[PDB]
Amino acid sequence: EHTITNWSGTHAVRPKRFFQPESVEELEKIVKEAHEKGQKIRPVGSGLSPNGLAFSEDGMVSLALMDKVLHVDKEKKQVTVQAGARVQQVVDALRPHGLTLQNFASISEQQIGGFIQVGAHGTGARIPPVDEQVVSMKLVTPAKGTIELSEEKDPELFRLARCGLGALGVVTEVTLQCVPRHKLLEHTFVATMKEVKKNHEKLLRENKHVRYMWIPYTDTVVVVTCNPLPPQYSEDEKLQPLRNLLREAAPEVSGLSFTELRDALLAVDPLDTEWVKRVNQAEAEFWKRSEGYRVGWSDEILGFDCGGQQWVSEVAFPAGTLEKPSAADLEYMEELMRLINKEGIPAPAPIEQRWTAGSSSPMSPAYSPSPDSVFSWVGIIMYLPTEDEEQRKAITEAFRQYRKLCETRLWDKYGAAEHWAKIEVPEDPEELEALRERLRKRYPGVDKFNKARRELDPKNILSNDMIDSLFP
Ligand SMILES: Cc1cc2nc3c(=O)[nH]c(=O)nc-3n(C[C@H](O)[C@H](O)[C@H](O)COP(=O)(O)OP(=O)(O)OC[C@H]3O[C@@H](n4cnc5c(N)ncnc54)[C@H](O)[C@@H]3O)c2cc1C
Repeated sequence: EHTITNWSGTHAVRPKRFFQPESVEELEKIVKEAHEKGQKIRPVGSGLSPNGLAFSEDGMVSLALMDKVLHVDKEKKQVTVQAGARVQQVVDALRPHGLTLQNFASISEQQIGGFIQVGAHGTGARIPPVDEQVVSMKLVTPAKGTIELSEEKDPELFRLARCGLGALGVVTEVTLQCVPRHKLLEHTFVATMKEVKKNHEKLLRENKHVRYMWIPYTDTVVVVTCNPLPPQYSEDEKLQPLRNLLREAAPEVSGLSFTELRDALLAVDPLDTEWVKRVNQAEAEFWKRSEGYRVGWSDEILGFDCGGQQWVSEVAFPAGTLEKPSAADLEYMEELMRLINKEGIPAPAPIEQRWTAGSSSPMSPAYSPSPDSVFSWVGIIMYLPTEDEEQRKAITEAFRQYRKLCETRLWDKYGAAEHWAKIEVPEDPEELEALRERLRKRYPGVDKFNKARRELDPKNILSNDMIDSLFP
């Protein structure tokens, strides 16, 4: 009944103790007493991380009841919000103030604490991950009680703690640098690899938001651009290629959304590469029939409800600077498509490619000493289309092998770092040792992160098995 499960049902936990304080004073008392008794209190937001980063069998603390907007600074365009607020609640609260977030990370149901603590991101070559939106914060620490951090109050600890994986304190309050509320024009169109390469450098720098959806085993890339705003196909015709392909396989089809159609297609034979080729070809035809323009407020256009169950792996890797472009982002995709074909991986769509500016947070996968660094983020996916336990098991193993080939063939070469909400802990002790050392190479600040953990959480009450495994 009080099992906590993630979005895709890949991780679940029943914590022995579950705390949901209604005030800072109540939280301060929970942290002091947990510290005195040496009892685990892993901070949890919405609990939606694909890897169950927030999960603990021992103890979890939720700030969901502490979700108020405390202050809007009209002149500085800043909001101070309790960390238990969902992104959606902040968006709704900012609407009458004419403000919005600089960027979004797909789902509006995540909490502000969970959003910043993993270094979540959207797309936009000139826009950093969301940990860089943080101007100041308050943190309840086991060692020092409630502390305030900002560029003016212990900047070094601030830049660690704001992207701190819940390991440095319970965030109570965050001040975010907002931008004016604004409409975006979203353009969806298809291109080949060749057309993408031709326009790529200029497209990234001349469009506020650019995202590619690569369709494996096709030469279709779906390009989506969004910019501030100063033959039409029916839904039935857009879905026709997927509906026709599903009728061809041994079986109301007409009731299914696009995402339910892709799931029902993949469910036929999810690990058969020749079948996945046909599913991906049908999906490419859907996207060709989906070219066009939408207009909406930035939160509506940049936000997605998603909905499927899936395995995801996303890596950040450097792709030069605004002034000195790098080809590493297109070269990565070239090698990844070659790897999928060469190895016969039943890779469904999309392989999602996004861009951020660098972050000054040392634990950001997109950490850079340069503010105008550009990072490419590449997400691979396999869907879990049914609750069939044997099929889920087979796809889980296929995804592990798919990710492992990217890790061994590409990640070190490109300096790729895994998203903190998507990274899985290996069980093999040699692979775990190897990952711990890889994290020290990918993250210059790992030793300083552990130093801050010893300083703020000496009895290690904020860390779960995952944190202990990655950062011994
Ligand atoms: C369908 C889906 C789509 C996604 N799309 C994107 C995307 O586009 N871009 C992207 O970057 N990410 C994306 N994510 C990942 C998501 O942004 C992260 O998993 C995020 O951490 C979820 O927020 P949450 O409130 O569920 O956090 P949780 O999973 O509950 O917690 C995440 C981390 O925050 C810590 N934490 C939470 N609250 C506090 C607090 N008050 N104080 C201290 N630590 C705290 C936890 O200990 C944990 O380390 C997606 C996830 C899903 C399921």
